[PDB]
Amino acid sequence: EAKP
Amino acid sequence: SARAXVHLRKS
Amino acid sequence: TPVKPNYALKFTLAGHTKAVSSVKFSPNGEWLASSSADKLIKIWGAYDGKFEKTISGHKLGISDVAWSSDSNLLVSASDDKTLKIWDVSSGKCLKTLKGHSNYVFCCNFNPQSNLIVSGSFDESVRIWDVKTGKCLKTLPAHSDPVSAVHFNRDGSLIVSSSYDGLCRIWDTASGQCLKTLIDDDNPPVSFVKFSPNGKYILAATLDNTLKLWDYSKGKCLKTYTGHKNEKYCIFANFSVTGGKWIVSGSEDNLVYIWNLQTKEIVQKLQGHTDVVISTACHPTENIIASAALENDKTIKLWKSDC
Ligand SMILES: [K+]
Ligand SMILES: [K+]
Ligand SMILES: [K+]
Ligand code: NA
Ligand code: NA
Repeated sequence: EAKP
Repeated sequence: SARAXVHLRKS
Repeated sequence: TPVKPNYALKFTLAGHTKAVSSVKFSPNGEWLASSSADKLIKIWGAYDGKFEKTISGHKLGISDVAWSSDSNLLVSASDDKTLKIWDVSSGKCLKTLKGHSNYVFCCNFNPQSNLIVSGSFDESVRIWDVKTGKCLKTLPAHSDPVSAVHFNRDGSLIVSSSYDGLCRIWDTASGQCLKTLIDDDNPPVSFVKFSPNGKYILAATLDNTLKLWDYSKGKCLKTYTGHKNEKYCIFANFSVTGGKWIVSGSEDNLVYIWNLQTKEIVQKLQGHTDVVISTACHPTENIIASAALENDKTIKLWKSDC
């Protein structure tokens, strides 16, 4: 899970 | 094409 | 007043040598793409059906094809267990997406078109990076073949469906399930897609039924019947350029058009000579494309005045  | 009846999805 | 449509046959597109599996209009309105059991993608003019080119490279039949948002790329899903990303202008395969362990059945780009989602007979949904062709996530999504996958309008959600009778909604960024929609029963779910306003999901089941779901509230709002759909994974659509319709193929060789609000059948389009496996609606004009299986193998373009 990443924060664009 | 798997999409192009019932026999494959039940095999 | 909200009058019934009058779709009429304008063109018949021949050339595939086996059953057609999927047709899709390019977002810019200029092109139609078709995929087939004959291992080929063909490109046609969206308004006149003019044959444009054949795109080749898969080793087995193709079950689905989908356009990028800028209409420059296609992705295809094949029995050869791969997806391929294509440059439409050159016809060249840019990337081959390897990872599924059985037939790849369905595919789509997200709106930004940096990701592809796929569903397979291996019961998984995969999320792929377009630029690298690498698989980013494998979702253990279902317990039977995955029949459809579709991103919502900002790419933050994926909806998937399966012969296992489930429709599931996934968070793209994490790959975790947000919601399962089940009904009073679990017939196979053969098709799903988000609506053009992002608010609803249209779902087909192999009990001759289509349903419109409010996915936020998780409830069914409308049911559409009268067609034949017990065997094949048939594409359905929202038509929004004129009157607000639901459009679907049928196993009685017809295209069915329903009034979305009243659920009445307003038109049945006659002409195909085998199951209408796929329909598509043009993005700005009142134009429908339909395609049929082995005994027909053609694509038909229909136009309405409303
Ligand atoms: K192009
Ligand atoms: K699974
Ligand atoms: K017409
Ligand atoms: Na519109
Ligand atoms: Na056949």
